Amino acid sequence: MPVKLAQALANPLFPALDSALRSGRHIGLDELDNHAFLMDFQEYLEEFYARYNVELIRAPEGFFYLRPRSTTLIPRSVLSELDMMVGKILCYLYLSPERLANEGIFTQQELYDELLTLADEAKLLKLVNDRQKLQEKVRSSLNRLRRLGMVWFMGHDSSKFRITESVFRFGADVRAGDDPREAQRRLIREESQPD
Amino acid sequence: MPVKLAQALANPLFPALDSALRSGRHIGLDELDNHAFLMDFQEYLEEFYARYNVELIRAPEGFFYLRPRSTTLIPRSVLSELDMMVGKILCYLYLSPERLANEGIFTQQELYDELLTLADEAKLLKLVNDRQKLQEKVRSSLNRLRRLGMVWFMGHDSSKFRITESVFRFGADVRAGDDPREAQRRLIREESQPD
Repeated sequence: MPVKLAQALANPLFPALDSALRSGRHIGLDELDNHAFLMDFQEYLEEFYARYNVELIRAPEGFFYLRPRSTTLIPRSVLSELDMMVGKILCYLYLSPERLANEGIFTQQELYDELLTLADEAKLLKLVNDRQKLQEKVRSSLNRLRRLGMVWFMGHDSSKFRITESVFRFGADVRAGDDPREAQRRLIREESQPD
Repeated sequence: MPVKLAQALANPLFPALDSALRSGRHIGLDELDNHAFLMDFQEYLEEFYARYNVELIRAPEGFFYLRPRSTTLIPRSVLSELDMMVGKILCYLYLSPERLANEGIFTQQELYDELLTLADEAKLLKLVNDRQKLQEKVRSSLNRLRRLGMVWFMGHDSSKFRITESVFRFGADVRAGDDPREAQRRLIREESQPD
């Protein structure tokens, strides 16, 4: 192994960040130490994690994550369909023109209201067996998406949260200067992966 | 970091064994390369894994595993109550006087029959909502206990399996030359931990 790959593994930040990565957490800018850590050693941690048949991926929006190949040595898991939907609406909220002024801060109530109007009524209701049950499930997905590094809790509660640039993993594909919000709306209808 | 801690992490065995360890798998004698690997570097891998607030523990019966402290950086999980019971009966089967001659090989049918006679009828039946349903749940626990390194599948099926010395983690405490089998019978009535 190279010398500064050893300097990375020797850093007091690595065991906490290595575990977070292996659990599927996305490391955005808001974790400056961990983010700057992966910036200076990106070339070396890529080789290290490549030995687990996973790829340390830096998305074009600056955030890091591990993406496992089919032959990963770290067991993989998937987000539920409701969790995928909530993340997709979290990114619609991130695409909103107020996001710069609000710093990505939204309420669980704002997420409820966008979720009911933006999502297809037929499919969303088949993700339960109502609406106050759907609230406690949305709160469950947001805790899962907080663990993955998609939101930060503003308080001890899921009621106020800041959305992270890592939410772009739930965003459709866009180019030129097309409005990504309509593309997001049509889209809305161990290693835990958001696929 | 020390030089031969680097020789361990550089070994082509480490990423597969490191992942298996972090998932809670118990490394017994039957994995000779991985076992001999942890034998020659035990002093150095202890220090390495101690930085995740987990303890690389070698039980008195030769097998290795990671045991997380309350402040572990690797997320922890527990076995179900039925999985704990199946493992406890797997060790009762391991304590049997035929085990040396059979090399730890038992059938899923042998595990069913010992499970019904050895376990308390009132509690075991409250682990379902019958007996062919309990068979497919026993098969599920054995697949989980195989992942943890408690048994090896003799074939592509759970029908024939070899029990590992790591099963002693489900065994009661014994000293002098007392029969451990009666102590086992009274006992019968990310990091996944068998607690």
